[PDB]
Amino acid sequence: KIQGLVRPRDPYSNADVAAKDLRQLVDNTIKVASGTPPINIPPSMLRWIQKNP
Amino acid sequence: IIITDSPALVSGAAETLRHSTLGLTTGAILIEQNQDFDSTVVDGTGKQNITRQY
Repeated sequence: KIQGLVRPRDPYSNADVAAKDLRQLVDNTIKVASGTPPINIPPSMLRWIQKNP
Repeated sequence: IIITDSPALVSGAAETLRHSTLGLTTGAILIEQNQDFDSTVVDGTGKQNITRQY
């Protein structure tokens, strides 16, 4: 964003005015990675209780 | 007689001004406009107001 865009002007006078530039800015979005610890789900421990694995 | 106040026909002043009159024939003087007209408009910044030129 340009700070000084409007300037008090004098049509009756010729004088120099300093120039201005264009800036730029960067947004950001970090990546977070999650997971699950290994879970033991042996079929035997469920068939012993007679349940679907 | 063609009248013309052209500064090419006076050439002098005071008591030494020497008017010159020309007796021309058909096609005595030839003028061709070479139609090479170029006009630019140039503008400048960095001032309080924009400046143009022609």
